[PDB]
Amino acid sequence: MRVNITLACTECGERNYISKKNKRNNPDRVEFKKYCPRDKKSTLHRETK
Amino acid sequence: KNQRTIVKVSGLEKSFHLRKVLQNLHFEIKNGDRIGLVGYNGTGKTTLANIIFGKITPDNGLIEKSRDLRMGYLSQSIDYEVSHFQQSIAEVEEHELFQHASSLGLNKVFDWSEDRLTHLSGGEKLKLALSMVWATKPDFLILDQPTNHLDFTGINWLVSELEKFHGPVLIISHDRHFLDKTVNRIFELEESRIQFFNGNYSDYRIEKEQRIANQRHQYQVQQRQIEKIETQMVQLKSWSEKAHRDSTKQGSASERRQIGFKEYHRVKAKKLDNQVKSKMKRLQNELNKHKLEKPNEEAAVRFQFDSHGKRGKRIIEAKKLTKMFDDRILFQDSPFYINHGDRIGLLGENGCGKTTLIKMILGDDLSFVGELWKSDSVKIAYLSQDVADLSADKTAIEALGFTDRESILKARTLLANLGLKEQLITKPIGTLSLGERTRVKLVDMLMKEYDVLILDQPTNHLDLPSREQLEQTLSEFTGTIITVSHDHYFLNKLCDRLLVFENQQIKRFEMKPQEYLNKDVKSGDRSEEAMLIIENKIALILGELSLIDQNNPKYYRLDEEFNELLKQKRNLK
RNA sequence: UCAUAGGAUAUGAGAAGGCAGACCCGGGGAACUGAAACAUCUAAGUACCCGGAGGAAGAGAAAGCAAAUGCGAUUCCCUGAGUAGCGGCGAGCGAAACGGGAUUAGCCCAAACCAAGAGGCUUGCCUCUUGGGGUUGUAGGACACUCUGUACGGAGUUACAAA
RNA sequence: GUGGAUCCUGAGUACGGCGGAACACGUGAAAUUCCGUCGGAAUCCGGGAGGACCAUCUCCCAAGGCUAAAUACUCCCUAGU
RNA sequence: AAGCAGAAGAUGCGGAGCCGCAGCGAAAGCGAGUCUGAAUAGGGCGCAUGAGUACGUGGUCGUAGACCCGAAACCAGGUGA
RNA sequence: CUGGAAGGUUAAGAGGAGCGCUUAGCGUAAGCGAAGGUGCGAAUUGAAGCCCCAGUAAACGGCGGCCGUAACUAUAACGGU
RNA sequence: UGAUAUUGAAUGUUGGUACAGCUUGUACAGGAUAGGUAGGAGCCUUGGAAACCGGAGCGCCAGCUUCGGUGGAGGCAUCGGUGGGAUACUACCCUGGCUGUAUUGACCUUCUAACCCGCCGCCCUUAUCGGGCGGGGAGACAGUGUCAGGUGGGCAGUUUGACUGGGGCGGUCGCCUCCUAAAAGGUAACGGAGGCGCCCAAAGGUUCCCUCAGAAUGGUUGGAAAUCAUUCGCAGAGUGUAAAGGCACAAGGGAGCUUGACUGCGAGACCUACAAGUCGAGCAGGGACGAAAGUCGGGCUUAGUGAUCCGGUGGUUCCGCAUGGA
RNA sequence: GCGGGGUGGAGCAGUUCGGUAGCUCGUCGGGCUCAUAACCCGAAGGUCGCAGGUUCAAAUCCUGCCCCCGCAA
RNA sequence: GGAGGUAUG
Ligand SMILES: Nc1ncnc2c1ncn2[C@@H]1O[C@H](COP(=O)(O)OP(=O)(O)OP(=O)(O)O)[C@@H](O)[C@H]1O
Ligand SMILES: Nc1ncnc2c1ncn2[C@@H]1O[C@H](COP(=O)(O)OP(=O)(O)OP(=O)(O)O)[C@@H](O)[C@H]1O
Ligand SMILES: [K+]
Ligand SMILES: [K+]
Ligand SMILES: [Mg+2]
Ligand SMILES: [Mg+2]
Ligand SMILES: [Mg+2]
Ligand SMILES: [Mg+2]
Ligand SMILES: [Mg+2]
Ligand SMILES: [Mg+2]
Ligand SMILES: [Mg+2]
Ligand SMILES: [Mg+2]
Ligand SMILES: [Zn+2]
Repeated sequence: MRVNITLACTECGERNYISKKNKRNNPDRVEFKKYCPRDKKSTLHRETK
Repeated sequence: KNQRTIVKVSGLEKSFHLRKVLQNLHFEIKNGDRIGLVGYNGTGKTTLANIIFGKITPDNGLIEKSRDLRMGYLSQSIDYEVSHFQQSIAEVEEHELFQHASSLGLNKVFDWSEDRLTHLSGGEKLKLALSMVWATKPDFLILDQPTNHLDFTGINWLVSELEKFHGPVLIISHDRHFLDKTVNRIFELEESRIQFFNGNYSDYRIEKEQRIANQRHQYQVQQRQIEKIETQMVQLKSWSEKAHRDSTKQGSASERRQIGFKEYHRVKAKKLDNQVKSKMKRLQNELNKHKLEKPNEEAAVRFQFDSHGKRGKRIIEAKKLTKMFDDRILFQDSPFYINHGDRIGLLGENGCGKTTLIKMILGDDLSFVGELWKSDSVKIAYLSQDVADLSADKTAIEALGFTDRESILKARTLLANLGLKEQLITKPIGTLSLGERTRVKLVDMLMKEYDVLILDQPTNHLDLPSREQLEQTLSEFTGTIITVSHDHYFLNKLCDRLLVFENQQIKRFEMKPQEYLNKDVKSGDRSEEAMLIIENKIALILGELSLIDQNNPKYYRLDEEFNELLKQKRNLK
């Protein structure tokens, strides 16, 4: 129901962040602009499948 | 060529929201397999097929298939494929496609306008969709819900063609009879787990019963064991408590004071406790080792067309009724009527105009010649053949359109009885399975306070429990029922009169669907009267001769007449 | 039936058994115990039983160690090192090569080929038996070519023949 | 000592599967060695090893045997501490 | 150190090897720095603020029965009707 | 326990679709890649047992609850579940 | 119980592989049983056309198929039409079925020479052992070896909790809040009360604005109590979730934009046997909100969790047992 | 104090997992019969022990309260 | 034409 997720940067693919979401409230792959340490800038991170 | 595995699925998992649809499915499709994928509505059959085809990516698992494999997919949203037919003409070798088409009964498809091609019968859509898939020369056929709208012709065609097909075929169907002719294996998808059965669908049914019976029996045996041991434990406990309680109160005053008295008795109590602990531990360990889960308790679809009051005799009359489309006459000078309580089956091949007439009766189509009278006081419920009527965006409640709490409660309660729970109600209809969409349309019918039921192909997209429940209910309904179905069994059970679409004429026949087909031309009906009377005399004389000894003088006269009458029988034949 | 088994006679410083409660090489092979329980593991290839022996036994003259302008049989001591590693990665188990030393020692066949002889004639082939020949690796040998000795000289009963 | 025409250079062997054991190394990425069972090479244009395995290179030539010294031990003998 | 000379000795020879003078890092590696890090930033561990080594005595610890005595048992090979 | 018959499930062993590593070669590179070797290997095949179906109790074993009812009452021959 | 070795021979049946032959091909229309593609105007013809008959297979009941006997000169086409497609004939192929050649197993019988005989006769031999020979029976099984599955208290090695007003039962075992707790902190009992093993994509951040509960009175449905309107009204409300401590320059309510529920860290502190746990200004990178100051490293604070070993996955200027890879 | 039960008149499901309140017998009304039974045709009878919450929806989930039955007592 | 046998009240 509420599960752990990992957000991968959409530029370099790196799984930079882990978080949780409630699957019933947010069933779709979440996206968040977060700092990617590899790219040294804020980039869109999308939940991995 | 061989039986090399063509499609191999392993550990296929797929979920939607929180609902697991497919849970750990391992199966292989080999060359020449004719597999029936069965299971009730919403079990995931279309979902599975789409994953096999590749329209939906699974959450876990691998799908192994030849990289070059061509997979012909009949799909459920024919509307999309048929709308692209104009585009398909440029991409497919015209010749082969049209060769098939004519066999399926779509004659001269070349000449159809884009209007007609957008106005097709649902049975025509399927016939056109089938011809397209087979002209593409696929190596693997997936046929989601075929024979739904097909007539006798298209079913004979689809059978004879499936048999010929060289590759494997996966058929998703609820039609017992179509499966009983084309498939040799059944994939039953229940509780998100696929079970395998050998043979056709009828034997699957039988074998499934036995598996359920065996499973049920075994579960009961285990439960009996558990209860036995719990009864033991309860008894031993009680004893242990009593033992400790009495440890200090036994014997006379002096004997109670003996040294070590209560310790002796309490030691005995401790032994009883050890038995309980051992019984418990063993029971727990045994369950962990082997704990059968309670067998599935199949849900029971329940819905009843509550009977209305009394109304009047006439409800429909047609005089010199003629319907045309541009220059094509659908039917001409066709007089018929329907009275209250008639159970009318509309019989006719695909495209003959069955659905057209219904739209005229409802008043959606006013473009006809003649008089078509309908009682103004007739409230009609109407399950439409075209499932795509409902906007596949609205939720179940929005499609019903009820706003007051009382109406909502009835609608929600009925939906729940039909197996659509809160989860599915709040979702856009576009997500519902094709049979779930049909249970939503049924609720819109039940919530109407009506007098007539028009059921246009009521057995497509419906599982055995829903079809069986519908059959029971419709047999009890005292109002008028008009049903179009090419499932002749369903028609033959429900309908007692027929409107036949033949040669651009609608004729009413006062007989059951089964009798009409098995008729035999009356070319010699003026002579059958003679054959009937003479033969009945033969029976009378033959009967008497059976009871009399040859030595009775009465025997001689009867034998002469018998031989003479037999000569007459020969002369008439 | 020839034969063979079997039987008889003669000839044998042939074997047998013992132990030195040790050492050596093998066939079989525990458990207590440790792991703070216990089964993988440990104890331990130990105790014990059995066989073969010898004054020693086993190993041994590279299908080796290594990664250098390399080394050059085996065995044992020092060291590597409680390292590398193995391990319910737990308890524990635990090297080897290089380097320094003791001691030093290398050889002989099978096969190709030659000669002789014999039996299967398998019929100009083959097998077996004698002697010669021959023994190794960026190859050696046979086989061809030369040179050379045939004891002048060398070795030896601890291998390299045997008293 | 010179030849590189031809011939010889250890076969149910090496090696492999399966089951065990020995290697410090408990199946592990497990090389190397040994056993039972089954299968089963090349043979000089050949073969083996350098810790799965392949390629290149380096080093050797298995499936025959013999070989003293340095080492281990003492029931016993002699002389002694 | 083994080992070779020597009274079963001292000693002489024997420099292989061992510890220390340099640390940081998992490692490549760099070095009074180094690792982390994008960073001449901060921080960790080090250096500047230094003494080790060989032998002997004593205290304690590890492996050995390990301060001494004591089971009921287990296992192996035998001896007894 | 005995006897069945198909079918389902199952091991070794047979089968080797395919995939990885290696590299002659192709190529400016990236990378692709024959053959051979090598590490994995799916389909198919593969018995008993089990599942399934019958029988067997001098086989192991087991051998119930609640409610009502008769012209004194009380109990129920009787009835319900 | 199966595979396999010991372990052989012949036959029959039935599948797979390769080849060859026999051939096999009906939507509708069209002259009718039109398999695909290619060339195609001549081809066949006493080397027997058509036609007659017999035989046979198939068959959609139209019919085509070929072994043939009578038969003796035509028969067929591109043209024509039909249709989606054209008819002869030839070249290369496919569907289906059939036969044969060669393999490949599985299975069926049968055989005899392996193996077996606790059968008979003879010899060794005064011998109920053993061995040899000759019959007979059985026979490729059995037995035995290797491997595998099932069964297996017949036998074997072991395991089968602690706290505790004795032990046992019951209860408890980790974490958060309060009281006991004696006005810092800490503080026990099987002392008194409860909660936790989450929840939120906004219920987080920022910018701006904002007050709550309750009562009286007035009001259509309307009722003690729904919505309004005035007066009184420190919190008598609310604060996701226990309790305590806080909160009205709000931490409570509403709205706009956003993702700081950031990356590297971290002076210095709290707590503490250790392992852990907690707080943290400030620095750098790149951002959200804001005009700016500035705030933001989740939530009013304090529960919502599990060492190591061992595995899975992603990244990687690391290592790679001669060398390059792996 | 510790457990189990309260569903039309009787005996029983359904409760875990919310979705039209049911099965057998009985009662009541009307037929058949001279009349009763059997039989045939219809109907009533519980809002699931009681009172509140949660929910669109509660016999079912939660909160309290009252009865019945077992033990201890 | 007659003999013998073969549910409640
Ligand atoms: N894309 C989707 N998103 C969410 N739910 C879905 C989606 N597709 C299917 N479902 C739901 O998951 C289940 C799968 O339905 P699915 O169409 O696969 O069944 P089906 O076997 O085809 O049934 P039917 O025969 O009734 O068509 C159903 O409950 C359906 O409502
Ligand atoms: N507007 C239209 N214009 C032209 N032709 C039409 C139009 N609507 C329908 N048709 C054709 O006329 C016939 C009428 O089809 P309709 O769906 O009404 O009946 P049906 O074939 O008997 O129904 P079913 O869908 O149940 O098989 C079909 O051939 C359809 O293609
Ligand atoms: K004895
Ligand atoms: K035991
Ligand atoms: Mg007593
Ligand atoms: Mg229609
Ligand atoms: Mg569907
Ligand atoms: Mg121990
Ligand atoms: Mg023990
Ligand atoms: Mg205790
Ligand atoms: Mg006590
Ligand atoms: Mg205090
Ligand atoms: Zn990035």
